[PDB]
Amino acid sequence: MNLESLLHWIYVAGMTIGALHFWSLSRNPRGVPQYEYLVAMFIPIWSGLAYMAMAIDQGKVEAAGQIAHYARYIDWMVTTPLLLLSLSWTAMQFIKKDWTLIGFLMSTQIVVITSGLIADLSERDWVRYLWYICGVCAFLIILWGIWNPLRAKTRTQSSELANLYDKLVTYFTVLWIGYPIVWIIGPSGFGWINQTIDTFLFCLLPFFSKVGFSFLDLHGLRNLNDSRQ
Amino acid sequence: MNLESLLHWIYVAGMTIGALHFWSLSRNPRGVPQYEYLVAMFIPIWSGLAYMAMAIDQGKVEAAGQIAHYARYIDWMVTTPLLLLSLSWTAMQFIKKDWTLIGFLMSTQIVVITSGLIADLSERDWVRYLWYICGVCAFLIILWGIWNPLRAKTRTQSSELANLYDKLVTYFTVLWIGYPIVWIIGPSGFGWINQTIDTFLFCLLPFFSKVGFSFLDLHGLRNLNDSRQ
Amino acid sequence: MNLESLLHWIYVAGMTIGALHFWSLSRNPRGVPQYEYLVAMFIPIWSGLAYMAMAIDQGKVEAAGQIAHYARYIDWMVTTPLLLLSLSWTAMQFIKKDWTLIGFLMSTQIVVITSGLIADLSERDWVRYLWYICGVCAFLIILWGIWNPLRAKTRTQSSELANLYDKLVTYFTVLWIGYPIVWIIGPSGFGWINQTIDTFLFCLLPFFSKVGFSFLDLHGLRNLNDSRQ
Repeated sequence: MNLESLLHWIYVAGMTIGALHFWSLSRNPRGVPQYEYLVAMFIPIWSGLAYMAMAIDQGKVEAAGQIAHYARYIDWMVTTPLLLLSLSWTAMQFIKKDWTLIGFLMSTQIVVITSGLIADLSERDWVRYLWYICGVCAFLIILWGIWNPLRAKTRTQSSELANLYDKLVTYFTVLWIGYPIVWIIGPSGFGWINQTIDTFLFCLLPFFSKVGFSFLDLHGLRNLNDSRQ
Repeated sequence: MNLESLLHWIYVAGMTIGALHFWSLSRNPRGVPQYEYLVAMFIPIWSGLAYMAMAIDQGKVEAAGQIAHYARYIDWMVTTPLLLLSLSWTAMQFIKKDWTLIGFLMSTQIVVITSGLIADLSERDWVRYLWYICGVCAFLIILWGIWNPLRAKTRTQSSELANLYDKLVTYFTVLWIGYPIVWIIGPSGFGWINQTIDTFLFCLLPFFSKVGFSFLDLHGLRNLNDSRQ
Repeated sequence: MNLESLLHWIYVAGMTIGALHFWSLSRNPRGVPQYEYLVAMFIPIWSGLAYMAMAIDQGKVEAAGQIAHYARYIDWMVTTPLLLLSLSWTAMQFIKKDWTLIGFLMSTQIVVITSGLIADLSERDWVRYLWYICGVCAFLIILWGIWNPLRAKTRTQSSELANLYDKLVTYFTVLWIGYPIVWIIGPSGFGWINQTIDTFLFCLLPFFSKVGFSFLDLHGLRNLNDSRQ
């Protein structure tokens, strides 16, 4: 009764009803097959349980008197990668041969989330300065590489599929770069301030990315051609 | 020497000889292909070494003088998902196209296991009651969705393949519901009692479902038409 | 300040530049397709970050005044498994149907790693002797099983491919057996000596298998036939 929250509580509330909204709208989709709603169904479910937990402050251990954001990165080890996989399905409306490109995105993602779970596990104020630089640096090499698929020479192949991927990649970068920015200040990122505003900022951001990604794909593809299985 | 056990010891002993039993019987199976014993081979192997540890009292950490069932859920995070995957193989003889339902199943399971590992990691006597109802509730939505595959309208397709999944899910539910029941009483489930009967019940149940599942599929499919690679 | 390293530092240095060498050499490979350098690209990247950490003494925890090799096995939980995956690619130049043998290796692997992470998590001096023998034991049964694919009856099928996997498994066994050997002495393996030597030995060994495995495949296949996609 000394420390109660209602931000993470309502978080899971909207997530639960989200997946359910697909159960009713399943009678007929808005042009885009259920495949999109599928991956977008698991993201809210899992994260939901993790949110309500943050409310009761469950899933955190007091190391050296300092509270670690264990529940924060854990959800960022399963949700984020899944958020990366949803992109693969967005462009790939069908599969015929096992691609290796997907394996490149999955592996590189694991390396990023690693720098995120260790950042909060800083043992000293000096070590936190080293790992921090390693996190952003990783995103650099990954940015130049993820920006390769959009070859300027392949633009002759199909401009249609190129435009779609060019629109979803834009908002994608804004998010992935968003977190690294806010990290510049606050806890576990140079900044000794209250943990109230911190948990409030890292809460509203993922949300702005969750729902924002849903409506994004809707206008991204914009197709009226349906195909049953 | 003041807390020795022989229950978990015999556990791994029976699992080890189990996989080997297939190595000799591999000369020829009971009509059912080797893919069945394959998945059923990894289950006892991994879980085997896990239980053996429970005997030596390993894989457990003493936090604040409180013992945690760390190794308990661990085996339930790798074995259970595999116990689910086996169902997909028993219902699918040969694959020709990558399904998506297999993903929604493996995902929803990860959610269930999550509530299981946290259930024991209760930080308060009040937070435990909350995380508890969350686990069962999660099984509710999954129960209505898992019971969907057997559509009454798709019965016009094949009554043979249907009756196969019917008998399978039947016993599958009794088990999945079994644990949630015993949880009502005992540690990590509202019940301050000895840890002897606790580990004695939670150990006998998995074993009752381990061997019971093997003989189940044998009579479940019952086929005399084998196919080589 | 006092406890500083430099071996793990140069470790990541050689790994980062490695993957970069492929970026420039990508213009044309030494006969072997990029698939080989693909898996050989992620292995050094991830491990790199894990190494530099060992230098700044990050990733470990102080349990009862003791230092656990947490980050040590961590890399051996994702890297090692991939080390096997690379082997499946060197043998299969093209896939047409999903195999089950691939799952047999990946599964049995998780089992070995389990004994590797718990070996250092020994809570007693007696339990360490029990967990140790358990690890090498599992390595025995898998040894005969992995030595099976090279059947003497299938020699009449293809001597070319048979010779490739024969030379590949040779060096592969030398390393897999290497670690089990050194474990007979030192911390977490019967031996109360300075951690300076232990950390220095388990450092050069992996590096000896990292770069050694790269050039190994180059001379293993040695093909001039290239195929594009």
